[PDB]
Amino acid sequence: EERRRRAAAVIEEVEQRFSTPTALLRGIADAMVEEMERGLRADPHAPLKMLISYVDNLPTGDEHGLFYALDLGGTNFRVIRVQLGGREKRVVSQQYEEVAIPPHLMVGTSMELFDFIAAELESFVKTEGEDFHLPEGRQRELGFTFSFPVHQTSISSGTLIKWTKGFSINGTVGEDVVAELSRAMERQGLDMKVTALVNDTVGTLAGGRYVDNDVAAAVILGTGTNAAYVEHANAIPKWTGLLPRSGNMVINMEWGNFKSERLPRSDYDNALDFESLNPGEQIYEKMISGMYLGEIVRRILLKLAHDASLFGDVVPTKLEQRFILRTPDMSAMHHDTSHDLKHLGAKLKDILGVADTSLEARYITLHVCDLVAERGARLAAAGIYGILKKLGRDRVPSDGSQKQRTVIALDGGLYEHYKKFRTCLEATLADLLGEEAASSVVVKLANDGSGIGAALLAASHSQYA
Ligand SMILES: Nc1ncnc2c1ncn2[C@@H]1O[C@H](COP(=O)(O)OP(=O)(O)O)[C@@H](O)[C@H]1O
Ligand SMILES: OC[C@H]1O[C@@H](O)[C@H](O)[C@@H](O)[C@@H]1O
Ligand SMILES: [Mg+2]
Repeated sequence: EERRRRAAAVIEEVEQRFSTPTALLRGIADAMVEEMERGLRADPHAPLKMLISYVDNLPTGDEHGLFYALDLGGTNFRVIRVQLGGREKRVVSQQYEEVAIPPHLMVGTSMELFDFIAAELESFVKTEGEDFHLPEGRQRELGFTFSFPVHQTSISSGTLIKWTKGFSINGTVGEDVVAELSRAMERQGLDMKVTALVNDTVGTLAGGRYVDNDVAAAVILGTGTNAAYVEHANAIPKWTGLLPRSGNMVINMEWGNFKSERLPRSDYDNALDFESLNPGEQIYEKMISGMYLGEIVRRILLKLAHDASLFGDVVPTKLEQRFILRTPDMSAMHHDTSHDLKHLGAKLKDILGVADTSLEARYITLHVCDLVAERGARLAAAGIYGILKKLGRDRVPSDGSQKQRTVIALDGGLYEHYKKFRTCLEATLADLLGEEAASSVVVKLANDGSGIGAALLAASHSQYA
């Protein structure tokens, strides 16, 4: 039919707006670095907040003792505990428990959120076993990972700037996040002190360097996206105090808020942001992150189902529901290799509520997944490239000389579990770097590395007891 040429025009504008030629990706990485300079000088209306984390020393390995850690969590939260042995023994024992965050606790009362996470910590310590030991009359200490933007005022205190990725809890914005948790921990009859609070990009970087000395940055790709690196304290113009002893400082970029006119956006991105929980915010993240990838696919499939009767001569009701197509669903369809795409189609049945799909519709669906995941994974690589160019690792030494070994720790379910996304991320990064430079960059997987990373930073910041 013509219905066919109508569908072709839609897919063409998608592959036209989503187009990310390497040349454009270079300009975006350039813009990323200009925005990093902007945030470190505290330019007003800076997208990149570039927040001082007060982490001036990443873990050395001489960490010793018993420390707990709390990690929250865009979709989950975990309570961790480890007995750190020292330079030689290291981590002796380690236990953990992950709990899924109930959907209401993301949009309710902050007392409800922190009461829930503190009551799960309560029963977790109460099960403290035998290979963990706290010296007599000492107080247990907590490393707290907070995956949302926070304005830091010390290693263990900070103001919530805004909420992201699904959360919308009134009353916390502007309040100390550790004081809020501490209270809830008291309301639970629990004796614990939080000695280090850190983003989750900062936490992974800490836990990342504990097992690999060359880790220079950490990138998160889960329900949200963000990145942290180590910077030179002289390269931050808004620093006011007296420089750290190590001359280094970990910066939480909060790069999900990056916006640029070089970003390849479309009407599907405009509508998504318009109907979002935080409209206008987190523009970059809403093209990369797991919370938004499937939703972009659903909105493209919706244009096609309507302007092209792709799934029938009546748009399916389920397709009009926002966030009905989740990114792991998108992921499953994308990796279908069967000749007739029976597993993509079996997924479409559940999500659309249609009864069958044509083989052409399946192929169009598979192409939409490809275009959306590609744009996200390429732009994410362009961001990592920008970090490497901030640290001056986008190039090899001309001495000619030795080669640096630069490791970037990666964490999050999108990167860990979306295969194509992962290989497209790494291919583009190697493409963005030279063949020469790419042989010096390592993308390590440090799943949930903020859990222990926060406990390690709690160790170096003990009381001691
Ligand atoms: N199989 C998958 N394919 C694609 N994305 C996935 C998959 N599994 C999980 N994800 C993404 O990872 C996110 C979970 O990652 P995670 O790091 O564990 O938590 P957080 O929600 O804190 O970011 C999910 O929101 C989802 O968007
Ligand atoms: O989850 C990784 C990142 O996702 C972003 O949406 C949040 O603003 C960050 O606080 C977080 O570190
Ligand atoms: Mg996980």
